[PDB]
Amino acid sequence: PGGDFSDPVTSATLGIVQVFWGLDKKLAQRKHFPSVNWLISYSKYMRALDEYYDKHFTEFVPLRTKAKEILQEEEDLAEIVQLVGKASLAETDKITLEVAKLIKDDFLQQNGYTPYDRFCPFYKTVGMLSNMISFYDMARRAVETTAQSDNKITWSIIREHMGEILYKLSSMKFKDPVKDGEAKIKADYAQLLEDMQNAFRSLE
Amino acid sequence: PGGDFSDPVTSATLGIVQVFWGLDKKLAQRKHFPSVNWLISYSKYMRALDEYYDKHFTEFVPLRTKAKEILQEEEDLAEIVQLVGKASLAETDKITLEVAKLIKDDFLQQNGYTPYDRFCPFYKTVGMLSNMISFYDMARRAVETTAQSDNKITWSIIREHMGEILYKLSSMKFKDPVKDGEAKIKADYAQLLEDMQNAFRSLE
Amino acid sequence: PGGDFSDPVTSATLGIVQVFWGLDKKLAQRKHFPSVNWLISYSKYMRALDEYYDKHFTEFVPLRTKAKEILQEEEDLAEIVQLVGKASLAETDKITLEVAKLIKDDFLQQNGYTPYDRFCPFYKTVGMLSNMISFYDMARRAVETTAQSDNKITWSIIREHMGEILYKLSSMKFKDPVKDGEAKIKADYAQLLEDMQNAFRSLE
Amino acid sequence: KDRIEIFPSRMAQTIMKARLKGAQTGRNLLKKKSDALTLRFRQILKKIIETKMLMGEVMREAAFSLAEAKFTAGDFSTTVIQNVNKAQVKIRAKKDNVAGVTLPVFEHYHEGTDSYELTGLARGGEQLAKLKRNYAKAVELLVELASLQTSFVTLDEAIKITNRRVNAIEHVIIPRIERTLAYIITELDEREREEFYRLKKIQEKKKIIKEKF
Amino acid sequence: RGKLIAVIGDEDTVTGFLLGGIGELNKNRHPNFLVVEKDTTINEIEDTFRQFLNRDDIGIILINQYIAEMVRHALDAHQRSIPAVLEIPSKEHPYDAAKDSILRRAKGMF
Repeated sequence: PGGDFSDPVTSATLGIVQVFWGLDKKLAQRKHFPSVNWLISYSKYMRALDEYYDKHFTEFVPLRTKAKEILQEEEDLAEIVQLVGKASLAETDKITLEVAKLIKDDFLQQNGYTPYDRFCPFYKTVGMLSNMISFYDMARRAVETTAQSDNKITWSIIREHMGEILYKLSSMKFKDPVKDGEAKIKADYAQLLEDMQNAFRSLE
Repeated sequence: PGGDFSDPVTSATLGIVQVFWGLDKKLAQRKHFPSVNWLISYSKYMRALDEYYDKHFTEFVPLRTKAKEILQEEEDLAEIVQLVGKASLAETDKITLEVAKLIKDDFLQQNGYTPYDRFCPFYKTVGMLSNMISFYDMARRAVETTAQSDNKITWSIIREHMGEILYKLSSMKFKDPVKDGEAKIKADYAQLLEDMQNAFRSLE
Repeated sequence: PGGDFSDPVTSATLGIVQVFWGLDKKLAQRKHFPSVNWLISYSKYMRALDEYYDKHFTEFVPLRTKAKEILQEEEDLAEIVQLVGKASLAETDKITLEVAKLIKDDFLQQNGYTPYDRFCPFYKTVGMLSNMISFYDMARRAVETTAQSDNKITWSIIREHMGEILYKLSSMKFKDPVKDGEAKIKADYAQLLEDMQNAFRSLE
Repeated sequence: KDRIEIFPSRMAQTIMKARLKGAQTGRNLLKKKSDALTLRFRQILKKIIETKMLMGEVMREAAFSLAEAKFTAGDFSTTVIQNVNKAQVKIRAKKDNVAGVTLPVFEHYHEGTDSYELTGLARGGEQLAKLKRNYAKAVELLVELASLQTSFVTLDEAIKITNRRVNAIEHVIIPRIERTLAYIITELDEREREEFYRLKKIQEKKKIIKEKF
Repeated sequence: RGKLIAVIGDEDTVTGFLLGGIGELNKNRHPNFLVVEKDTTINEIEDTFRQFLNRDDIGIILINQYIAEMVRHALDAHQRSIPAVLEIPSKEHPYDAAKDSILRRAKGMF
């Protein structure tokens, strides 16, 4: 009654249920379907499904761990950057913030009624997260390595160099797996990954 | 209870009532009587009074709306003139501040221990406000024209040329209608208006 | 319950008990045993002991009032020095802060395991406070004397010239009653007082 | 976010009131600091403008002294350009403590060396000596002005950051604490009224059983 | 005692100030001034200016108004209190108050 989580019904539910998907009215104000919170939600079946997921995919655990770390880092830095003014930031911190708002805009947001977005299978989610994690690793590595030698790669510089590829990352969602075949999507994402590597190597 | 506007009773009374005359202690400390806030006070009966005002005066409503706008704009500009130092601004803004001050010191105040300032006739108030706002209108138009045409007139020039007129505006409140006739007061005010018109014309 | 005054039993007890010796959770966390609050605790028996003091010691009351004043001043200036970066430390502020910190870290704490801290005689406390307050007062007198005439004295030269005196004052805490007798400890304190006087006269 | 995550209680109210009071005191201290720095900013800006309008006319005087010297003696630009070995004017570091911070300024000093005392010995050097005096005065005034301008930039930055902290505190911390305190008050009232209902019910039941007899 | 002012300007102004008692051959055998004649390139002017900025021991630099305006983007690109730069008047270019970087910091405060 009012969104406060201290009421008896919720308190009883917490001690019984094992999967908890807490929602947030602020995202709902922002029209961010689904308005999951992804800081208080938890699942007690993480290790239960490791054997199943490793029987099939096996490229998921680094993605999950890195994603949780990235979101935690951004959430920790949100208050300090708010207080200072979002100016005194190291290159690694800037990279983390940039990829964080990207992954929010690209993976968290979702609408279940746009035709291409009515359904999204697990292989496609894994592929998208893998592409984003590859972006993060490559960009962080590039800026980190070049931070010490010469011609330090700035966020503005990489953004200028491959702003279009960022739009491609934005428009990955427009697939509609009902119509277009799985192999076509996999090939397109592989080609995109190769293009991303080439764009990075252009300035490397 | 201590000025907290959060009582159930006070909130409900605010909901029911239509007029509100906010009262302060700070002004009584500042040596200004009567104590009105001019910003948290409000009236909702103006729509009904339009008929009576149109039937008798036909200027009170525009003049009051102009006065309210000027007072609110001066309250808005008090902060900018605080950050500039109250020693440099555009002439139009300066004259706006000056008329807001004028309205403060000779219109929005009344002394209860002065025998002749314990009762101001409504027509006398209307005449005073019309005189003041006509003076301001002519000053503003003169400055705005001369800003682009030739010999931009500054408020220093205006005040020095017209210091006797500001003296007469300040002394307008000492009329004492109890002993002094209504027609005599109207004739005096009209003569003052004609003198102001001729002075403005000689200025430009 | 919860380290607070919300408890009606606690309120009733405070309304009746003469001497309240409230404890402070923050210093208890700091492990500055004993955890006495020194800001909310009170003793309404000071005035009763005036006759006994004036009969037997005749010097404790001035020293005690001065000690309480210096502690209160440091407590009040704590937030002021906290919120200014500890850079605008006036000379009197530095004198007060250093003296009160020494009194709070050395003269207001004891460990019950050691044999030299399981009981402090009243004359032992009198001597400790007398010596420390004499040091404070003479330093303040020197600083204020030199400030008006010439070459205002800071605490750096005082540390340089009375470094030995400060270590002697801090080691006054470890003059064991078990080993040294009453005469031995009093003579020790008197000799340290003489040495402080010698050093201060040398610098003066 | 919306309110500090604390379970409401009787002690919580006094804790949050103390926090609000401390925030208010910090606001007051930063506000006074900003006011003092701004007043000094006004004074230094006005002084810079004055010193500059005087620097212009003294520089014009020195330029005309140069023009006079170029006639009486002719031209010596190469003679003085291509023999520079040591400087005759020196600058030392200095700082002035205003409003709890340090304003860097510079100490103008006369170095006791000399490199152009004998130039134009026979052709003529009276105009050269007048030019010498004029440029010495000009150098003094320019060093003064440069010190003023350096301190001006530093003071402007200090004003900027103190107002930065002021606005941060004023527009974040206070409403959060107020909202938390209001929530605490509402929750306490809720618990109190529940207790009241429960006592009222038990009293009514006791009356009901008593009325049977 | 350890800081030496520097001057950049036309032959007349550099001559005047080098009389005024500045300029010194350091251990690497360089002056503390630049001669800007009609036959000078803006690029050379910026190169010398950047060299002077990298030389910490200068402290103060004096440039005349029209040269400060000739190179206005690169002069404004450097913000720092310690290496002060001052615009000064000249013969055919009297100083202009409406053009001064330090006064741009006090924007609108007139």
